[PDB]
Amino acid sequence: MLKAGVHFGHQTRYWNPKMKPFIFGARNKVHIINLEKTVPMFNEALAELNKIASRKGKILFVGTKRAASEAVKDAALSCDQFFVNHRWLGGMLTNWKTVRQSIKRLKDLETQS
RNA sequence: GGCUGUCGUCAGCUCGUGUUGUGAAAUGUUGGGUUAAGUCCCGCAACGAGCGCAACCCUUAUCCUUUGUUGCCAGCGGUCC
Repeated sequence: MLKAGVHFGHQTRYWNPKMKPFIFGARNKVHIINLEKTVPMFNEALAELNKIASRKGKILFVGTKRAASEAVKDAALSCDQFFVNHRWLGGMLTNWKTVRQSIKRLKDLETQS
């Protein structure tokens, strides 16, 4: 009756030992996420996303998977929100100058082409 | 000084910002390939930028437009041809 969270996790042994309280139990050579522990973060995530949207905060969609990287563009422009695609290599959030230059000049030259 | 040859029209040389490092410094500037090329894709803590490479300059090849002389003679005339 809950939302998504009827999965079973993806790991055989390569577990970070900081997932001490978030694993429901290991079995059949696969570690299982605490599906039942999916209740709270829904509530807070909604609360702070609503709070940031009160003054219309922006959120970045990121992903580098063969199926999910496009599967976030839909979630971006459905709510007309910021996103990236495959292959986002670091050095722009900290390196603001080069990314600002790149985006403005490159889209302006696309308009100018 | 100026000017010149030189490796060598070889392809490398560095910088801004980031990041990492107490730090000198490293990164960038890496593998696969690829190009004539640090030429470019792919994965990459780096993105970019500068001189670099190409191209922009000159010449050549096809065609067209304009002008037709001292240049040409397809058509016409006879020709001191």
